[PDB]
Amino acid sequence: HQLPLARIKKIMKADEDVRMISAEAPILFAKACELFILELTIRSWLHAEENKRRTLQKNDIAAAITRTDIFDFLVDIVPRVTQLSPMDREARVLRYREKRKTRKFEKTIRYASRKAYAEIRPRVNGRFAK
Amino acid sequence: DRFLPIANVSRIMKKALPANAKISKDAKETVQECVSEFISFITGEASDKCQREKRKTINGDDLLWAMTTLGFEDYVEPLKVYLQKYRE
Amino acid sequence: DRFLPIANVSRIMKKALPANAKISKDAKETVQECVSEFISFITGEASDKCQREKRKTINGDDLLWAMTTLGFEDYVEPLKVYLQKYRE
Amino acid sequence: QLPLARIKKIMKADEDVRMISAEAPILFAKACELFILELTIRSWLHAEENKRRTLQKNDIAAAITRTDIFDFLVDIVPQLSPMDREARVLRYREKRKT
DNA sequence: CGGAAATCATAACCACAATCTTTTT
DNA sequence: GAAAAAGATTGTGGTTATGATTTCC
Repeated sequence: HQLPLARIKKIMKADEDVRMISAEAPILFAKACELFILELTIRSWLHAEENKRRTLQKNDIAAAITRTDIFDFLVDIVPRVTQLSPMDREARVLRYREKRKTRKFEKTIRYASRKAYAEIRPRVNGRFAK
Repeated sequence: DRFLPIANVSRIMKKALPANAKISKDAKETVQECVSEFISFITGEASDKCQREKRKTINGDDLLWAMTTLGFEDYVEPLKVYLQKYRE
Repeated sequence: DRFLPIANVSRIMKKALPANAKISKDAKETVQECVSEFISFITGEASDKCQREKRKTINGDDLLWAMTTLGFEDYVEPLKVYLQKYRE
Repeated sequence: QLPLARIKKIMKADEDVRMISAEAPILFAKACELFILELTIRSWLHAEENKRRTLQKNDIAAAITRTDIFDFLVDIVPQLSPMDREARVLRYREKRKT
């Protein structure tokens, strides 16, 4: 993969309401993050061109965020089934920015009897064995 | 740590740019932070769909549902193809 | 924190032991803390020699001097060899 | 190796320390390796005498007890004439609480 | 800022009891 | 309907290969 699965799971699990994650979810996300990076970068490079530069810069990313409606959840990083209606979507972005501080990226154990069995069990070379 | 590794983000950015192009340190850092927000934004919305349906495992269709909902529809069709063709 | 990583220490302990052998977690924790005190111990005497000698950088000869006076002479000759093969 | 950086940090935790040559942490990385190996070798002797194939804390404790030049470690599990070294060990143990 | 070298961090690996989801009763 | 058994799938940590970051220039 071009993006590390475990690190994706970590960011997902910083939401306390997340319990378990299917094995596809990180795999899917790695590919979706890729598309998100390509789109974000593509539109940022426009602003660099408009400004007659060869170097992509923070303020280019900011311009792309500002120009691109569905990127408005990202307005904090650069200070100073159907799609939701712009207004419905707007409320979900506001609730997301409301919840953003409560995110904790420290390791938390969610299933203790699993940890109990994992620390008592045979390992060939760190690995679980039969 | 709350970010994906800046080297990997940097590799993907370069694929969207011309060969000429150069990328500043702060542009890498900004994109790196945005990707993490993307995950959190999608994951929170998928997490709510799971609670409402009284399920406890976030699955791929929950992500795809959130992406359509929050306006990333353009990713959904490629992702479903990506699902199956990887899955073998 | 103030210790060398227990995974490095573990790796080195195994080399001193047969395949049959296994190691307790508290035995790894102990060796880890001893390794740190060894550094503090050697560094202490070497640092003392430098302030006696009006110098203020601890070099390798200081460290080697401290091991000889503290009973660790067995390490000195292989350490000298190791220094130079590294090109000092 | 053992990481150069955390070695340097541990070294510089003594306030008296000041500057450290670049060769010094590399020298310590190998010396700590030898130290770990000797401590382990002699702890393993204890575990054998007690016919176990698992190295336990009390094996390390016995090796620290058995070998004089490990005197300075006496507090962890509660060349110099035998007694000039003893004085350097005592002054070190008293600075450790500081 | 990109690239090479040196240094260091960690993601992936493993398998099963615990737990989640579906089907039976 | 509700309960319960069946069937499906993850979370968990010690080690080390992998590659991410740090240092130079």
